[PDB]
Amino acid sequence: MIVSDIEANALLESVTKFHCGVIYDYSTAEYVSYRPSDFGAYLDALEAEVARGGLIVFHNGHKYDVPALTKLAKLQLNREFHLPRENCIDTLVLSRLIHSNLKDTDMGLLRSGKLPGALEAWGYRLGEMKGEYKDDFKRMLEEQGEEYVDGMEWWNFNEEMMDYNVQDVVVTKALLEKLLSDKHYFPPEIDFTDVGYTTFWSESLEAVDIEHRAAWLLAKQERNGFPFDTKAIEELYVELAARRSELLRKLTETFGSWYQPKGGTEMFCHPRTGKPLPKYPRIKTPKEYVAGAPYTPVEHVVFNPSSRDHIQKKLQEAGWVPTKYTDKGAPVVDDEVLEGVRVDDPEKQAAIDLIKEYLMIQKRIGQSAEGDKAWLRYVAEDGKIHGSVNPNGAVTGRATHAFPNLAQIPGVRSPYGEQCRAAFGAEHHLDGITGKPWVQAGIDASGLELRCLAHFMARFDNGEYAHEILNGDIHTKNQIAAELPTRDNAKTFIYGFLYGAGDEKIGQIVGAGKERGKELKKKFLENTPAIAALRESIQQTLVEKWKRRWIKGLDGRKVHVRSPHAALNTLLQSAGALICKLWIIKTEEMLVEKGLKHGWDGDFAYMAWVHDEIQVGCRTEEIAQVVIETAQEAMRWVGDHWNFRCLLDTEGKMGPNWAICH
Amino acid sequence: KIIHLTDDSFDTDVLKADGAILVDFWAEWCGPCKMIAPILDEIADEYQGKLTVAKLNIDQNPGTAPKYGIRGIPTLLLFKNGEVAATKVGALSKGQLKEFLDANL
DNA sequence: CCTTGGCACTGGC
DNA sequence: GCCAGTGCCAA
Ligand SMILES: Nc1nc2c(ncn2[C@H]2CC[C@@H](COP(=O)(O)OP(=O)(O)OP(=O)(O)O)O2)c(=O)[nH]1
Ligand SMILES: [Mg+2]
Ligand SMILES: [Mg+2]
Ligand SMILES: [Mg+2]
Repeated sequence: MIVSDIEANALLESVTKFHCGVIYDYSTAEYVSYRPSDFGAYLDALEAEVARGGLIVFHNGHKYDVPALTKLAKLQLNREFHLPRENCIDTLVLSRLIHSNLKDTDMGLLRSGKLPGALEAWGYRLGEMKGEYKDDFKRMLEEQGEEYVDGMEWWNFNEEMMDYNVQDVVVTKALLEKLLSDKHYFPPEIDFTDVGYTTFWSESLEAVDIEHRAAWLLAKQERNGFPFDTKAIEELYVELAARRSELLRKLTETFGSWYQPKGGTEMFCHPRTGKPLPKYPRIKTPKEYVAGAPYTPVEHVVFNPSSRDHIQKKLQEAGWVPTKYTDKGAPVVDDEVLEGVRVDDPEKQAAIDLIKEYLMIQKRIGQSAEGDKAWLRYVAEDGKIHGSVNPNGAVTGRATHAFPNLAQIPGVRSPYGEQCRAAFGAEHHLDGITGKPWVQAGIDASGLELRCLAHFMARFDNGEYAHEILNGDIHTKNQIAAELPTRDNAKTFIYGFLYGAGDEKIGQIVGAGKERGKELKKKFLENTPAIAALRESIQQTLVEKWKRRWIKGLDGRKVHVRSPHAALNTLLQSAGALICKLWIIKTEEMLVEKGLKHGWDGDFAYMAWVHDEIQVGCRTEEIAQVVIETAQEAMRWVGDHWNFRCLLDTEGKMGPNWAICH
Repeated sequence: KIIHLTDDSFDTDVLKADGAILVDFWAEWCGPCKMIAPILDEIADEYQGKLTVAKLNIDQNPGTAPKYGIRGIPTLLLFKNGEVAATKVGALSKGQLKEFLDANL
């Protein structure tokens, strides 16, 4: 076993130079540094470890170091370097599994202060090394009088960078040993720093194997990217902006501008008496003015439909009496209240609809083009959006997606959803050889969490629900039974209910009141009374205070329970997440053993994983048909693997893009 | 004896008046505005003949003030044949207004 | 007591 | 840039 780390001139997307690397070998107990001209020697050392059937440890190596070395080896040395997945270990992946209850800065990409809770120390330091190095580089240059530019600390190699490289491995070594000391994941009988790769995976908890495989697969998915239609979205932006300009024109026509105090520093005091008047706007007594003559500094403010204050001001000035307020001191101004607001003036009443439309218009504009994480700001030169994925970002074992979040794209059945969704598609990728557009294969797990519920309550009802659940579609069967307008509304209803929503909450979901809420709650809870027995057993197991805070996951991991009322959600959402995680891993592995190659220079390419669904680009329709069939086989395999009491299924769709494949 | 202006009456009542008009741009929520109000009520009587005092509430009439770049209230604008002859911001005293008017009249 | 998450937009310091 | 408050978007 060896622990290593590299320093290079840029992020993976544009890295072109290896600066230095460090290797700590457990067999010699020494550190060895490699400078820019020692790249070949560094690479040799890593392969030597692989040749012994050993292990290589990196902190974020799956996403950066490993792929970076492959890219750089070819560019600088004209060498094929490909470390096998089975010989690699990632302390960041391990930390995210073991310390699943805690957040992290995603290697310095996230603001440390905006994150809730505590942060693991060693990992925190590793995530701050780059910014910390930039601080050391900047001051060293300002001491010598030289000027700092853009991000020049990474252009060339220097001994300060080399030092931070050695510190990375010492800290990574420390984090590794801290992780291996967890008896729940690693048996005390075995010294995991003294075993071959095969022993490392076989002796450790199943979760350790699944997390590294998931991270290795998802790193590939990021590198693949999701073919995006820039032109279509740019045209959509022009259409949305035109509608925004018009809505703003009509709205400012109806709701005029006004003045408000701004800039006042001085306290206004009663002239007659003398007591300070804290309610009056702050004044300004000058030195067009006259020394001693007070005045209220004011600003002119134009109506802004994106503000919730201006709308509140204008609507109340028109007669609206707010019913619901926020815990601070502000009336609730959301789409629910706006839809119910009633004034007298017909023009202002009509303006409320323009406001509701404007808010949505802005929502689409911000996500697609103007926001900081907008799609148009994230498209790479290859015409693809390489969204990030934290494989085990959620406490339940689910993944998180960001930069941008490809798991929150507007659904095809929402305003402008078809245009948004159509822009993400395999059709937008033209084959490197033939130039023909690829085909898309979208597969989604059928009624996931409800089947997880069927599994867990099988000890109470003897698999009765598990049999009833596959009597046609569960959501379409519930929709009709509950008298709901859509199947999507049945989904939000059933999960809202299952996870403890109050009567009023269930009413809001279905578009009714607390009365209908109670009816629906007892109607569904009486049909499957084992839900109550399941909830109770969970409580007796977790609460006494806390008898035990975590739940044992399907792969053996500890799944932190945050609150007693969200314990069933922790159990079910974790089961679905781990099932889906093993599912995407098995699917790709089956495809590969069928001769299929993963990559744009191959046969298929993972473009996105959205909880229980995958969108895969396929070179041909024939290949897409197989990806869809293989995904169904992999799901049935997963179910048999963990001896599920409910049959797991998927639904596949072939098409040119996301609007058609989901 | 004050002429209470509106956005729609401003053009004629002020810009076409042919004489001296002192327009007070004010707001009910301003401390200094409430102070200079009673002072104006007297200046209208004393200067009745050589000047006219007018008041425009910026809340009820939001269109006029922006055209004159109002950055503070009360704003005293002395109009002479549709042209701004002198501008003074703040709650001046009876004496300060008296000076200002006589000097610009 | 819906839960897990990302992220846009206003408005204060 | 940071931050608190509010809300919407998806699974
Ligand atoms: N708490 C909660 N979980 C939800 C909600 N919507 C979805 N989930 C969870 C449970 C199902 C899982 C995946 O979402 P899907 O929309 O695929 O749900 P599904 O039940 O598998 O349906 P389908 O057969 O249509 O794919 O995410 C919701 O509104 N609340
Ligand atoms: Mg590193
Ligand atoms: Mg599903
Ligand atoms: Mg889904």
